[PDB]
Amino acid sequence: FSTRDYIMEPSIFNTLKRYFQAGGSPENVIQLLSENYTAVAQTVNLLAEWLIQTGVEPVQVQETVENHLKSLLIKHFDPRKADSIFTEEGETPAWLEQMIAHTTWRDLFYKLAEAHPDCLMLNFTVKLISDAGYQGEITSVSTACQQLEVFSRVLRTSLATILDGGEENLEKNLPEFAKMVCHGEHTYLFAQAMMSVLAQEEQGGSAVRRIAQEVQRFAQEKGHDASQITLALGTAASYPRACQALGAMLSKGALNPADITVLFKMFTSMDPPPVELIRVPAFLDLFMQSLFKPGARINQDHKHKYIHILAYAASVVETWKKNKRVSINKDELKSTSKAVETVHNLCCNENASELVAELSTLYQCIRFPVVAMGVLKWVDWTVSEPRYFQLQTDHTPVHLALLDEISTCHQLLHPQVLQLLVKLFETEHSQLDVMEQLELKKTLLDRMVHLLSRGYVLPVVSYIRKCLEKLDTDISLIRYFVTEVLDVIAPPYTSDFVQLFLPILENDSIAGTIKTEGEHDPVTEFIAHCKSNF
Amino acid sequence: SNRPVMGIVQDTLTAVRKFTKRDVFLERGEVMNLLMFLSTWDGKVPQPAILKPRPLWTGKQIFSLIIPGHINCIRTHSTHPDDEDSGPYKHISPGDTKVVVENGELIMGILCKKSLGTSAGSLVHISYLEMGHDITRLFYSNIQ
Amino acid sequence: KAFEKKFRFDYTNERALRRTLQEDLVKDVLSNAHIQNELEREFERMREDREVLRVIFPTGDSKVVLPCNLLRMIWNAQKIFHINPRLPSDLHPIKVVEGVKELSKKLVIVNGDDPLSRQAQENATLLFNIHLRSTLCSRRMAEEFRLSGEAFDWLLGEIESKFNQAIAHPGEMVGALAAQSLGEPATQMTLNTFHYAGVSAKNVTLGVPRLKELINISKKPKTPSLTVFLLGQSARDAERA
Amino acid sequence: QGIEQISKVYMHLPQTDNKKKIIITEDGEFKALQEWILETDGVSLMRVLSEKDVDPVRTTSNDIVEIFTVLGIEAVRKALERELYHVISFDGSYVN
Amino acid sequence: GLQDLGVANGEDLKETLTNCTEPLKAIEQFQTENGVLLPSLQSALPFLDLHGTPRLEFHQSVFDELRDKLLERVSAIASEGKAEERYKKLEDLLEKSFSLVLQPVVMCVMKHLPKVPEKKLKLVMADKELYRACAVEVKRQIWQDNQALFGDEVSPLLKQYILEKESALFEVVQRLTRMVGKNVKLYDMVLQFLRTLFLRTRNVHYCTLRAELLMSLHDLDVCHKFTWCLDACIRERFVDSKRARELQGFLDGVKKGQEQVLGDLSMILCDPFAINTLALSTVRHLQELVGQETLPLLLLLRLLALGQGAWDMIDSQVFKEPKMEVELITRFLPMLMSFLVDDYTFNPESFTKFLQEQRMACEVGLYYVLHINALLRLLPGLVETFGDLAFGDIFLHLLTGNLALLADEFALEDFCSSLFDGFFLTASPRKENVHRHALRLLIHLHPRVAPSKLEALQKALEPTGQSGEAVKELYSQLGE
Amino acid sequence: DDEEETYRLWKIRKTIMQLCHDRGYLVTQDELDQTLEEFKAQFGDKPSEGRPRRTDLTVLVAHNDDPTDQMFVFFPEEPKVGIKTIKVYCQRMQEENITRALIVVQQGMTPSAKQSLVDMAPKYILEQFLQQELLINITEHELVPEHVVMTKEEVTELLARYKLRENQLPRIQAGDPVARYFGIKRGQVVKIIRPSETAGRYITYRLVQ
Repeated sequence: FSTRDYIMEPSIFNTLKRYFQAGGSPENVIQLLSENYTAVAQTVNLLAEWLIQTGVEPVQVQETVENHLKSLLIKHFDPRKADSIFTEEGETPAWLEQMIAHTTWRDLFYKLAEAHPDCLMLNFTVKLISDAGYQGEITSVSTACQQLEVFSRVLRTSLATILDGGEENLEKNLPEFAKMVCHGEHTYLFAQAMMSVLAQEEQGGSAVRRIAQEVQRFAQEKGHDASQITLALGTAASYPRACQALGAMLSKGALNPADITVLFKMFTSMDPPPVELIRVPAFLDLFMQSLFKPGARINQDHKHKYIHILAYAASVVETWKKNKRVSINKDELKSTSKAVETVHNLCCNENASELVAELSTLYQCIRFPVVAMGVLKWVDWTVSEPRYFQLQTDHTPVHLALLDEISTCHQLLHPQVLQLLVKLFETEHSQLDVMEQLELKKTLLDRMVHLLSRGYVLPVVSYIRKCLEKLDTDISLIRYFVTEVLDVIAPPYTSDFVQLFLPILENDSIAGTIKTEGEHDPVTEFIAHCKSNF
Repeated sequence: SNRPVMGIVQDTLTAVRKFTKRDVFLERGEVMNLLMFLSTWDGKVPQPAILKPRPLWTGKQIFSLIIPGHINCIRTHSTHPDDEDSGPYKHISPGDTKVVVENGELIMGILCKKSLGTSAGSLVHISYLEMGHDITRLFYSNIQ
Repeated sequence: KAFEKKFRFDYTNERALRRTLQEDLVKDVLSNAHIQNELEREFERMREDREVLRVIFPTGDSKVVLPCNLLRMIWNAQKIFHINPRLPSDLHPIKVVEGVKELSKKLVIVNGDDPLSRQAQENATLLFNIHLRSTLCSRRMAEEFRLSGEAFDWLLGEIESKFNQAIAHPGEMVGALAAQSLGEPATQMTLNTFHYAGVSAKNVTLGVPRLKELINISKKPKTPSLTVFLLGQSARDAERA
Repeated sequence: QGIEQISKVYMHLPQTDNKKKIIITEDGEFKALQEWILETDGVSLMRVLSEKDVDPVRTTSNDIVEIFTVLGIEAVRKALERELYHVISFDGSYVN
Repeated sequence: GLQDLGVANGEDLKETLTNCTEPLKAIEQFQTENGVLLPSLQSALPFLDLHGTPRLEFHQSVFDELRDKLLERVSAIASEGKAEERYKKLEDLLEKSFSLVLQPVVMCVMKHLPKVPEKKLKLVMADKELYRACAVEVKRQIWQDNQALFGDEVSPLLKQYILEKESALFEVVQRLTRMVGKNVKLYDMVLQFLRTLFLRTRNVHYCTLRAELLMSLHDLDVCHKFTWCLDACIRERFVDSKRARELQGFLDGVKKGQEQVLGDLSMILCDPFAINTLALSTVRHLQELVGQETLPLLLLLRLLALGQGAWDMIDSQVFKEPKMEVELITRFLPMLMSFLVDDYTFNPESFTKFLQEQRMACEVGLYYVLHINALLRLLPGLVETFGDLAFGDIFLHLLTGNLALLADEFALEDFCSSLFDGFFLTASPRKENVHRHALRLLIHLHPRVAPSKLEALQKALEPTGQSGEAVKELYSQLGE
Repeated sequence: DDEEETYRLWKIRKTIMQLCHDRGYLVTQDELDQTLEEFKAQFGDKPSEGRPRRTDLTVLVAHNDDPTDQMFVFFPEEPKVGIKTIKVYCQRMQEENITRALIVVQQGMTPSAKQSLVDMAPKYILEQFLQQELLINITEHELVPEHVVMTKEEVTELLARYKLRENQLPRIQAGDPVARYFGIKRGQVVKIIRPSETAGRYITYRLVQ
């Protein structure tokens, strides 16, 4: 019986309750009923859409802005004091509507705000994410994966995405794929538990083991001490002494002759442990750190033992018939030991005429992948030392030729070779003349060209594109690299390659590239081929 | 160059460094002898840093008597590894390579040229700035 | 963004206000919008001063010579008054702002109500005033330092007295002093200071000979060198260089 | 080719921070952009600036008379300040 | 209030919800809704904001309207007043005017409302234009105030001019505001209003009109340009000769036309600052001629131009006035006599009386310049000529000269000036009486005239029936 | 080279607009800054044996206020200007009512012409310049601080406030490049604003002697 309201009809639900049973002195009730003193603000907002119709942007941008403003207002005036009670009392009409319509980021923001209160709200959000066809595509938070169902579903989706992508996907989504699994070691162990079962089967087990490799690698620098846990997952736990020794070795992160003597003793026996224990990349990396370092000379009392252990790890084979090894080979570990010993002596002698003289035999030794990447690591350590460049004939041709040989002999080492070379190129070495530094960078681009010629072409061109885009180096280097590249390429041309190489070609003083080609047009032919292709 | 010039002579510089080493320990009679010459001395012995088993003062305690008034300063020793401050322990130097004085008391840090000599913004300079040049004169005399 | 986060002294965050200032202080600040308006004015002036400093110092060097060392005096006052900055502060930002303005008027270099004299006054201490306003910004004042009001006004008095002392006295024979203080470092310097290099480096020939040929401006110097900068992509490219 | 009274010319990237150009990034920080610079042994100013691709803002000489003949007296006063400060603080000795 | 389609729908819903059931839910559903607003957000709002006010939505809409105005400006700058953008803006402004009785509509009209076919209808609808008359600079500022706002400003302009004259006896912002709505039609209307005001004031408004035109030309200006440049040069250089020669050349190279030269001459003449500058230039030229001993010659041309400018206001469609070369020698004769008297001292009366009897602005200016044995004889002749002239401008110049003489601090000259000021106050209006009282305030430095000066001021306070005389007498009594 | 010549002329014109605007003559922003291609479209891009050539782009500009004083430039075709040519220019100005003009000479101009300009300076003031010296702005240089001419009214109370005569003021030579750029005559004051590392801003006052 008030009839005093301009736009309070929206709050009519509460107004009726406050009016029919107002009683006493209904001053506050009258004030609430007449509180919407303004006009029909809902109608004004609706007519704002009509105004935008004739305005610059008559699209859903206005609706998106309004939704964002509403979400921000809700977040600001979030009832955190009674958020749990509000979410867990009804939970019927609010959570369902939010998940149906405003599930884009409202639920995710509410969960990520605190994640401590509103247990019912968090459970409803998890249920909505699970029900969504896209597995929890909204709830992507490192602290929100503390639920079995949500975490397992998200992990399954991430693993499927990584497998679908492949090697090119091995680097982009892996960090954010590991940020939650490594967030809690209970989650890490659960993932490892399911993942070992996945790897048990022959098909895809190699990929699963590789994923475990880069996952434990990430965990190592993240701060995990799960080497013993990984050994427990592995068959090495079958032998308690072997498991304890290898776990201590990994925990120390170095090489101990006393323990490696026990490892050698239990190896080269009538019943060696299944080579999977020694095939773990982490133990091999510890070997690499201890062995091929330019410094850090070993007592060499067990030199033969280290060489034989490496040869056994990298050479022997077995036939797991029903998880039983009955056919193994050991005829190549002797040559592997000889080559590794020769390279170790080369590293120890730390000297250059004799190094060049034995370079020919080192080329033969490179044919072993282990020897090749040991040379790679030792060369990396030698070159990376500051002021390593003081006397040069062709900008340290020895080491760069070793890198070229490594790349040619082993295609799978190309990513690591590129990593080392790009690190060196990025590094700026002072105490040198500007022209000398420029020529050194040109020499590095020569190895870039070699890696490209060895089929490792798309990542090389991509890195050149990235370096031109960010941290622009001298245009001379880019021009020189393009000029050299145009020489080694002849039709046919892959469409993806042409697309990757195109944008760098048609910018940044193109005509300067052609100086005296004459016989063969370097870029004109590529332009014609691109026009024909596209 | 708006710097202090009186500085500290080579010999007293080396002596003060070896004296204010972080582990210097000194006996009761020797302390009772040393405190005599402080012209500005109040006349009250300070509490030893070590009481039991034996009373053993510390050169830093002694030097806190020398430092006049109440001054606050931070300086980096010559041998200070910079990475220490970058990492932890930045307020507890393993090498006592951070010079820290508060309220006319030397808290921790080995005094060297970079905190006493003609280095700009040094302890001698700030003493002159804050207190009287007469105070600084008595300060130099007592140090020596 | 860093300057904003470090000097805005935003008042919307109630919890930060509780931690920094007392309940009465926060309630008064939130109640009075005029105080907030003055705070915004001070922030805008500080932004303008930041732009002015980015003008005056093209080099990215923050090392400058000033007649006062504000941080040392703040340190001294804090232990003088036993502030114990763990507890929330007990002073309102309005006193900080009015006190800094009053000091800016207190320190005098150029006397006279002439407009020419006025322009010269603020130009003289332009940099020192900017420095003191930046250091005593209400944000840092209330947050990182947390002095009491008595400590604040005592500090203002100390600044006033110190800047009074720093004035160059009249009648000091200063040209002779300047030239003679140039002399001693010259005596220290030696013509052998340069040990040459593998690269010619244009043979700068710094040292007493250089100072000699400069003091008596010489028509023909020994190593007249010219430094040249290129414009753009021509410089970026060595070939065009 | 070239101009007169100018012998061989060196080029290099200025390692020192002051020399290399500084750009004000949108976020507000100064970023030091290393870039090629030239040093000529035979000074002839106002003829280098006449050429193309020469920055008229950043260019400066090491002599005094030449810059005086071309840039008033305030310019030489400032340049003399710069050079004398350079020489007197090469050894790390600071003078007010 | 405003009743657009939505306003009418809301009013009908409110009227129909007063009875006939209309349960709460049905009424809320059928009243109105926000299409952009999401149902989930609407449901959540009651549980969080406790029926939060939609004023946030209104503020967002205001911000969006400001952004739309900015976008319209951007489109008019990139599309150069694109036809589609202009049509959309006009439609939006019409809708806003129809719906809300209109800050966004006014802002849009001001930002872009050129050549709007419905602009006239909108202005007619906003006939009152209490706030819109000034808010809509496109229409209200552009000819909106011409009918009545122009007259109101002219009246305020006249009041400001009167106040300035009174203050001198003891603007730019308005002109800029008037010229803000600067267009071809606006300029024509302003010129017509200025001409009408000058005609009504009989010359007073001419100086204001000339100053306004010069200011407009100087700031955002765009024969008028040449006249403005000449006036600016004359004002900058009181005794400048190159500017005078250029102005004379421009005037000579002006083709005979219907009222153009007449308006130019009227604007030049009807300017108290311009009149003072012309008098100073004539005095300087006469002094230079006397020094050179070459009396008759650009001074004659300047005097003829000044006379033509002064006499143009007599009637419209006037060409010039007679040079009076023969009379020029007679007029200059008093100057030669004064110079000879000064030279004799450092080593007439009939002519001065005849000049004073004759009405001549040049004679008044010469007398003022002179005021600013032979010299003594000339001084009485100058006084007699000034008395014969008896003009208000002559009285103002005499007051300035009396101030200069008081600064000079002459005793016998002080007594003579006191007598002259008493006579001038008696003859002239309350303004003259107040000026005489102000002069006498510092006058009578000697005790032989101080009591006499006080008695004369007391007598003139009563004799001056106007309130100015009483105020001056009271001020003099309070001072001493 | 034809392109070199057209580029040089474009830069000359650009520097000339900048000079005039700094000096205080009204000039439109379009001329103040216009593209090299824009000028090439304007003039033909072929100064050598082409429809553009010297004296074609000579411009006359009036002062911002008091349009009575106007200035324009002379562009002699010959490298070394002739005294007869300067007299012809003087006569051209005589037809004009403006006594101010500038000259740009490709090569050195005769000492007899120097003396002639000195002699006829009082009746009318004519100033000369050189290609290379005007080829690049001087005010743009960072080493150069900000310069502003002064006026009599300001100089008077300046001297009164500092209780010193004009002679005591530190001096600057008239024929200096900066004073020439500003066209400052003898007995005229110029204020200089400069960035000081130790005080932020410094003001200095100089007299053209």
